[PDB]
Amino acid sequence: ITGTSTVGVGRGVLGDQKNINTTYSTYYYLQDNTRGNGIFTYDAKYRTTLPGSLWADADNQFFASYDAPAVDAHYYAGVTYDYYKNVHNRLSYDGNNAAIRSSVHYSQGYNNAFWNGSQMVYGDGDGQTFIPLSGGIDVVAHELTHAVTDYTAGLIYQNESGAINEAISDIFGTLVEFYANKNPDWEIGEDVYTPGISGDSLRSMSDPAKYGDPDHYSKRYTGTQDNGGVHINSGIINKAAYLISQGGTHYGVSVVGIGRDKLGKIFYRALTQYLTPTSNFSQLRAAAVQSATDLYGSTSQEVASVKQAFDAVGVK
Ligand SMILES: [Ca+2]
Ligand SMILES: [Ca+2]
Ligand SMILES: [Ca+2]
Ligand SMILES: [Ca+2]
Ligand SMILES: [Zn+2]
Repeated sequence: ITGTSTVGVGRGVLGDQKNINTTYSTYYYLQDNTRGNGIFTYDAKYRTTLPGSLWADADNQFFASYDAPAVDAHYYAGVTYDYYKNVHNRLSYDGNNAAIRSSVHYSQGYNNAFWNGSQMVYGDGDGQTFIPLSGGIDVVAHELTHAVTDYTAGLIYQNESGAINEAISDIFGTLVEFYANKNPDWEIGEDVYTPGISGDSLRSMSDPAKYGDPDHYSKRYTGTQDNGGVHINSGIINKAAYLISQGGTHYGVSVVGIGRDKLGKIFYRALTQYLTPTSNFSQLRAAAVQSATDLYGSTSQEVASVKQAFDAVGVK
């Protein structure tokens, strides 16, 4: 809407207070005009019609329980926008400052969050498996990264290309979490998953096997469930990215870590310059090796480490 840019204050899903960019026109709307062509957050009102209503508030204060998921969806979209712009010189998900839209309170007891090809959508969870999913910065960044991928490599959401698609989202979700620097880790969704259970998460990049996901190509799922196991076989690529960054010895193969920033550069370059809709794991390895070569030279530690990592997870 047309209005004047203002700054509201509220509390997110985890009870933390934060400032949010709003727009004033009779009501204060969750519309951040400070980033690209805007970040807009909507209320789906427990229904499944999208996007729902642009979030409107009478007093620019967002401390109600019902406000929390909106506060976080709006704020974390901003953090993710900042990451891509500051770190990768990318303006929004399309590289041309596309408006970022999110709807919260999607359906009832909905234990998921997703990019639908046009916008972000967040369930509130059922309070047992999940609390409102926009509470997880890694979740927000994971799903916005699907938009980036759709505008770039366009990895088909099935089989190996789909698992790469998922891993890319886990990788950048995690790098955004580190960028925000609040309790960062190599786990996915820990902030909103199972409020009744401490120390768990949906997936682990450092040890995918913790939740029964493969950490080696020899253990890949080849059935038809989950679009050919896109959320399962992503563990193989997640483990490789973790190894590239942090190092380690995996099934007896040693990897020299090169750190998160260089991991981010290599994979962002792979995603935007080399990967295609049909890329498989072997082709991802080649793309990452070529990216690291472009960035650091063929004789670099960075290239050697990428090779070691993919070797360690059995991807040739
Ligand atoms: Ca209010
Ligand atoms: Ca964390
Ligand atoms: Ca995490
Ligand atoms: Ca938990
Ligand atoms: Zn996903």
